[PDB]
Parts: sequence; structure tokens; C-alpha cells
Amino acid sequence: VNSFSGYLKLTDNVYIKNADIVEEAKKVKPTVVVNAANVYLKHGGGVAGALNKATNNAMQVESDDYIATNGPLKVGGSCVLSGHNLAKHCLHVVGPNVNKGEDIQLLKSAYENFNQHEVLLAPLLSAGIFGADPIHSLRVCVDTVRTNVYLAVFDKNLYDKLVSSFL
Ligand SMILES: FC(F)c1cccc(CSc2ncnc3[nH]cnc23)c1
Repeated sequence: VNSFSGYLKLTDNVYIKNADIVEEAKKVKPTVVVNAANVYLKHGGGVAGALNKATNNAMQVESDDYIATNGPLKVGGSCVLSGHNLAKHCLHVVGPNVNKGEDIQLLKSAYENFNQHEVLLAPLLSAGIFGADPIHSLRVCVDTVRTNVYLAVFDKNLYDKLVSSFL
């Protein structure tokens, strides 16, 4: 039993809700919140900009030190950093950005990072400003993630489409 509330169950391990991931994280304080990161951990917009704003820029300060030490992530890769006031940990995951021409096949590799964590609150990778089809992202999530994932979808119209079209 966990503290996630109001989710629709899609499969044995995947759950979905129309919610602002920032507000959901602040309420649940999950062990892991997933950020829709880029390789530079520059949290300017989309989910990343919102999560970072909610940390009063502490996420960005920590991320800049991470990059200065380690260099950029790989597309499809991840790193674990602090969750600040939102969660115990933040798993920064880089899905391919279609608006940069990145290989959509890397979306499966990106979701594989979730399997290193028993339970996660997450957005749909590569959706939103990353330019991929969210219906496809949900399919890859369900077919790749085996751990327990609670997906927050900000847009109510998109949420209803994802549910109604789910096979
Ligand atoms: F305007 C900003 F300052 C701000 C402040 C607080 C909350 C939010 C919404 S979070 C979000 N953004 C994008 N895609 C998503 N997919 C799931 N969640 C999200 C945005």
C-alpha cells in the first residue's frame, strides 16, 4: 500500500492521473520523482522548468555542479540527484527530443532507467515540448517499465485521450 490517490490503473504496474506533477510531488513526497531532463540538466521549461521553479532553483544549482563534475548525460540516460522539497530523490531522465532530431527508439532506453526504482512518480517521457506522441510514450512505458509507475498528465484533454485510446 502506498499514498498515491485517485489514479486509474492501466496495467499490473502502471497507473495514470490528470495532475500537475509539481503539486502531486508536494503532496505525496514520493521516494522518487522523475524529471523530463535534457543532457545538460538545464531546467528551463516544460516539466523540468516547473520542478526546478518549485525548488526555488536549488535543483538547477545542484545540477550545474553535477555537470561541472561529470559532463552531460546521454540521451536515454539518467542520474539520481536530490528531490529537494518535492521528493527524497529526483531521477533526471533524458528522453529523445524530437524537436532536436533525436532517435525515438531511444525512448525505450530512457524508460529502462525507471526499472532501477521500485516506485516512481513520473511524467510521460519525450511528451510535451520534447515533441513525441504521448500515446506512443505511454505504450513504450507500459511495455518497458516493470516497477510501479504513477504517471501524472498535466493536460486534462490529453489525459482523457490517453485513457480512451489505451489498448
Ligand atoms: F507555470 C509554471 F510555473 C508551473 C508551476 C507549477 C506547476 C506547473 C505544472 S507541471 C507540468 N508541466 C508540464 N508538463 C507536465 N506534465 C505533467 N506535469 C507537468 C507549472
